[PDB]
Amino acid sequence: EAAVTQSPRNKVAVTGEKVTLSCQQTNNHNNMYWYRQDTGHGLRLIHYSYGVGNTEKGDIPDGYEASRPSQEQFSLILESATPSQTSVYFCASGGGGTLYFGAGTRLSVL
Amino acid sequence: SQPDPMPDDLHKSSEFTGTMGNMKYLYDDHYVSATKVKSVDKFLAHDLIYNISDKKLKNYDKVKTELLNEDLAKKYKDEVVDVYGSNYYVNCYFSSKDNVWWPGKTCMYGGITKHEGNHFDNGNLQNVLVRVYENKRNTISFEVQTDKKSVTAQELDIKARNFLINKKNLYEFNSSPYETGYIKFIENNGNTFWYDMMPAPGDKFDQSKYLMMYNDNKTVDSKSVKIEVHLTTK
Ligand code: NA
Ligand code: NA
Ligand code: NA
Ligand SMILES: [Zn+2]
Repeated sequence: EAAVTQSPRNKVAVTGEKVTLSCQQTNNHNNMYWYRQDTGHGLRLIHYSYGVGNTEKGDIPDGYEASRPSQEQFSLILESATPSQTSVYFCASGGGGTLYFGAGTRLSVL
Repeated sequence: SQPDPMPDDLHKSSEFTGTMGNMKYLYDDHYVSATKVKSVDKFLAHDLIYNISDKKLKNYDKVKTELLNEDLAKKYKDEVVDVYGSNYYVNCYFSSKDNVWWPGKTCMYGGITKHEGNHFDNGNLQNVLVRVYENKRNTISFEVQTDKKSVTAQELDIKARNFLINKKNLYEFNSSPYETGYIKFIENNGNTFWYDMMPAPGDKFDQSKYLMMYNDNKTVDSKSVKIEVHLTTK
């Protein structure tokens, strides 16, 4: 099984639409993370979580909320999608000296 | 009767720079509830473990409730009780190591009342009035309901905050519309006590440490108790 599954893998949204990205891990790590990729650069942290019912702000939290309702699931929420949020998004789960990534979500906000 | 709060006694949301969703989480459609249960285990002298299954998601099948001390735990250990309280998972532990995941388990404080003789004479509910003040003005009032004659302050508090999250955005994901807030209970005998509703200053919010205030298992008479919520803005 894939250590981390993301859904959707591809998304086209209209400006002002509510978009939710799901990340499902299978290793039940305490820590989960949502990143967006700076095109041709690095990953930028949006929100992360230390466990169920916890979320913390990363380096670029504005425009996004997050939810950790269970050990396996970490959701990223764009309450009102803006064009600047067009990007590739990667979820990760980590713990016990491991860090796994999802295969990425391409989101386009027209 | 506890001394009433001075503005310097109250936590300010403007001084909390973390995620208010972590406080919201504890009160927004969130609680453990079970009827007619008896404890099955303990971790430490002051705690009790119950077989209670999650009725929202499937996150747990056992609940550890921590009491103030071992004598309070001994009060309830072999009793048939009902349970109602706010549960947490981060730093929910059953050994000396802090960050261990304990699958199938959740943690809370207090929330226990004897079952027998504690219900109204027809499965009926008791209303408890909550008066809400915003900048000293009573702008909104509502009732919370309980099946219990003697009900934990914790249960009433959770019900009030859940309502106020929904109707007044008491807590939002980032911050709160309110600067300060406290919930005050007024008992028939004149006794008063209150809890600070806002997180401690800084970046992190320690859910376990916040909820520890409920460990006294304080109960009130639902038929006669009064509740006031006092909020200030900005
Ligand atoms: Na009792
Ligand atoms: Na919100
Ligand atoms: Na917010
Ligand atoms: Zn009962």
